[PDB]
Amino acid sequence: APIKKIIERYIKSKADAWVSAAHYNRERIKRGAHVEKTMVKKNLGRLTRLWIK
RNA sequence: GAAUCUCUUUGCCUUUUGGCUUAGAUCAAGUGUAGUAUCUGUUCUUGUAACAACUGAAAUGACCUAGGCUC
Repeated sequence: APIKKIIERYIKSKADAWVSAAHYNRERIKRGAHVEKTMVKKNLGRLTRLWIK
């Protein structure tokens, strides 16, 4: 239980950090604000995944 | 009773793994794109006799203190 719980919490944290980041990236893309091609691709992928979820 | 050895079970053991990213990407393409670099064979290359002169070289080793004669 405890170890598992801790792991869960950290993955939640990661998600929070990740999802927010993705959102930010998307916003940037929408604007037209020096997005990296690779970064944009990642955002597209990540965002797609999020949508699916 | 004490010493030791052999086997079995439990505990202990890699009853199996040292990262992240768009599962990293793709199982497709008359490709495009940028750069970096030089080659084929065919040929040139006097004799005879007489007189004057020498009779012989080289190798390493035997003597003496690189040099000097002998074998």
